[PDB]
Amino acid sequence: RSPGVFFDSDKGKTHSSGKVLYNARIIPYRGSWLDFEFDPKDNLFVRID
DNA sequence: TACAGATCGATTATGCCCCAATAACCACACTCAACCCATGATGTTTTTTATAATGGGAGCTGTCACGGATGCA
Repeated sequence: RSPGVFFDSDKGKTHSSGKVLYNARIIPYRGSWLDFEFDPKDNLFVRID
């Protein structure tokens, strides 16, 4: 997978609602990784590694 | 005149003293280990060092996706 920024989605992970949870992803060539995530309550969350 | 026997003289038997090997039984012996006791060379362990030194992450891990509990807040 090439270094850069990629965006993804979820297809039925949250069975309670069935919403689509988009997320962003930063993967450098070397170094720590950065992720941006949504929630069913529509809130932004981050994750490192 | 025809027909008999009769003793010299030879192969066969049977046994054993020796004896030229036969075997067990007893006598004395050197050489080669085996273990030990040192001498010493090699090995192994302990001790100390006084300018000053005062908080790593070591390479993460790279990302699957079910279910069943589960411990909370």
